[PDB]
Amino acid sequence: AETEPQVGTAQGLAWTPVGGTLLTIEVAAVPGSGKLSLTGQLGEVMKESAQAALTYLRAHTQDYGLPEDFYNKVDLHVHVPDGATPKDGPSAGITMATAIASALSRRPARMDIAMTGEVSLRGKVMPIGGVKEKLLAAHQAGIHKIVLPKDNEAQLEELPKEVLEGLEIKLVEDVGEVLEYLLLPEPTMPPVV
Amino acid sequence: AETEPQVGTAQGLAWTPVGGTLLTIEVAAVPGSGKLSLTGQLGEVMKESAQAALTYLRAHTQDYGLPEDFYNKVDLHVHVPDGATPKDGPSAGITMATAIASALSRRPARMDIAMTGEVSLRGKVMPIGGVKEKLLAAHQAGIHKI
Repeated sequence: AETEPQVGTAQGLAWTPVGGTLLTIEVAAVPGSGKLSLTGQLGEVMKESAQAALTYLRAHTQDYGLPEDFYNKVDLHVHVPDGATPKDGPSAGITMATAIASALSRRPARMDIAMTGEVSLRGKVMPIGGVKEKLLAAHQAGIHKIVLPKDNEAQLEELPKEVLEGLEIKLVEDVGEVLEYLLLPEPTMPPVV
Repeated sequence: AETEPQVGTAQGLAWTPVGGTLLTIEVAAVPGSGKLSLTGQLGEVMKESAQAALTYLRAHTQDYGLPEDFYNKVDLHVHVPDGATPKDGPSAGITMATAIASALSRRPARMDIAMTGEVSLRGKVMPIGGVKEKLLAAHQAGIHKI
């Protein structure tokens, strides 16, 4: 795991058949015409998950301190390292929302909280599959604060208790809970516009 | 190894299942209104590496003397000779950043220094593979600073 709060960078959990792992989404909000380049070898499901999260943020601009016309002025670029790693799936729905909001809002995203979860269009955090292996890989790297869907509450009764005595699980249902649990309430950099 | 510092050119290291092989990255910065043509039969990952390096340089224009607006004033063009070598993998990413910044800054890059390395979007240099054959082929062409 990384250690420090970064700006427009979100820590997230992945899943394989060889054991789950971490993956960070880092995005950039550079000035431009307004489009959405989605590099880092992503499947179309994760691209649509990105467009859904971005559509939710376009529908709420006065809540989270975002600039207003970031749809025809800000040329977003979503990059999921590393290359040559086919990565896709709707599971990184909350991660991309936090990353995009931290980048557009100039407020950092504290990297010592792993997260997961699928975002709707109304802002309705939906359940996922495979919570256990994501949690174990989160605990290996030394992270001790989790974000998870409220619907994922029956999935937690298969971990060891020695794992469960460390990990303090948050169980959210909507987006604004995560967006106020992962942001420092302070802008740092000058904005894009 | 070309001796003189070239403008818009970066010596690079790639490897095939023959052994190591030098690559140069010629880059032209010709006027237009903001495009990105990636010729020379590049793979997809290598194009994405070029896009990542340009996004990093768009984020950090004041650091290197890059122009004040070049997302919509300059059509860049990145050629990787020769034209019958299919090339892929994310290994060359910091050579693309070197070539693009030298072309956009007009400061000639050194050609007596080989390089390799994958690039992030924050700017981190992430580790790559095949160091052995790349440094052997950098030596046999008479390059001594890696």
